[PDB]
Amino acid sequence: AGAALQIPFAMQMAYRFNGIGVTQNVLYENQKLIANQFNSAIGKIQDSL
Amino acid sequence: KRVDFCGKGYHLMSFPQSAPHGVVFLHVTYVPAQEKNFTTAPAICHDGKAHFPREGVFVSNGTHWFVTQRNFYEPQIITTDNTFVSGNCDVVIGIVNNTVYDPLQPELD
Ligand SMILES: *[C@@H]1O[C@H](CO)[C@@H](O[C@@H]2O[C@H](CO)[C@@H](O)[C@H](O)[C@H]2NC(C)=O)[C@H](O)[C@H]1NC(C)=O
Ligand SMILES: *[C@@H]1O[C@H](CO)[C@@H](O[C@@H]2O[C@H](CO)[C@@H](O)[C@H](O)[C@H]2NC(C)=O)[C@H](O)[C@H]1NC(C)=O
Ligand SMILES: *[C@@H]1O[C@H](CO)[C@@H](O[C@@H]2O[C@H](CO)[C@@H](O)[C@H](O)[C@H]2NC(C)=O)[C@H](O)[C@H]1NC(C)=O
Ligand SMILES: *[C@@H]1O[C@H](CO)[C@@H](O[C@@H]2O[C@H](CO)[C@@H](O)[C@H](O)[C@H]2NC(C)=O)[C@H](O)[C@H]1NC(C)=O
Ligand SMILES: *[C@@H]1O[C@H](CO)[C@@H](O)[C@H](O)[C@H]1NC(C)=O
Repeated sequence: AGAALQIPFAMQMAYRFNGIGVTQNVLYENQKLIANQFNSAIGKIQDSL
Repeated sequence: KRVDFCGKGYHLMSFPQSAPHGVVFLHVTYVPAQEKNFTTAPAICHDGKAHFPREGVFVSNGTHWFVTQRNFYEPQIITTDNTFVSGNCDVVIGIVNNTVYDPLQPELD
């Protein structure tokens, strides 16, 4: 939408949780589990491929 | 709100014009400009409680902390009407110490 403006990635993930109706404390208080789940989900794609 | 469906930027409004066998759309959009960098933090710890912005981000100009809206820089001081509380400050990665100002009790002298 213009020039790239940097933001830390967990803070971008919190904006995106807001965009679906969940408060952002739910992301910050679960950060490690959410990242573990994303990593297992990405590791399952290359296994199916 | 569909990205790039009505031009580049944040769609404000669009005007139609007729062409021969066709149509022309003049899209008016909003484009952000002249950014500055800041230090930032996800929450703020005060009295053993974690504070999150209601809307906006916590930013630091070098020595002081403010809340701003995310798309236009307009800094304000962090109060209990700017933020909400959840939990204690032991669980959030990158939490920062600052004071969150209450209006009522300095009204009550
Ligand atoms: C929410 O669901 C997750 C499942 O992804 C739970 O986390 C797992 O809990 C089991 C316990 O049976 C552990 O063995 C796993 O190692 C956990 N997974 C990860 C990625 O940490 C989590 O406990 C659930 N939360 C609640 C409150 O029920
Ligand atoms: C960050 O902004 C603050 C403004 O709040 C500057 O601090 C001073 O703060 C006092 C009381 O809050 C004001 O009376 C002053 O007018 C403010 N400015 C000055 C120049 O004294 C602070 O200087 C700013 N810091 C940086 C690094 O820009
Ligand atoms: C951002 O990354 C920096 C590393 O570049 C982290 O700084 C380190 O913090 C640890 C404490 O967890 C210290 O032991 C290291 O000495 C620091 N390294 C440097 C180079 O400063 C910083 O903590 C990270 N920020 C967050 C919020 O995790
Ligand atoms: C932010 O403020 C809290 C509140 O005091 C600090 O917590 C103290 O941390 C030190 C060192 O980690 C401990 O020795 C104290 O026992 C803690 N106090 C309490 C009341 O728990 C915290 O360290 C501060 N954060 C930073 C980065 O300085
Ligand atoms: C912000 O700082 C970075 C270096 O950390 C620099 O590359 C960038 O151009 C700066 N942008 C602005 C708007 O100051």
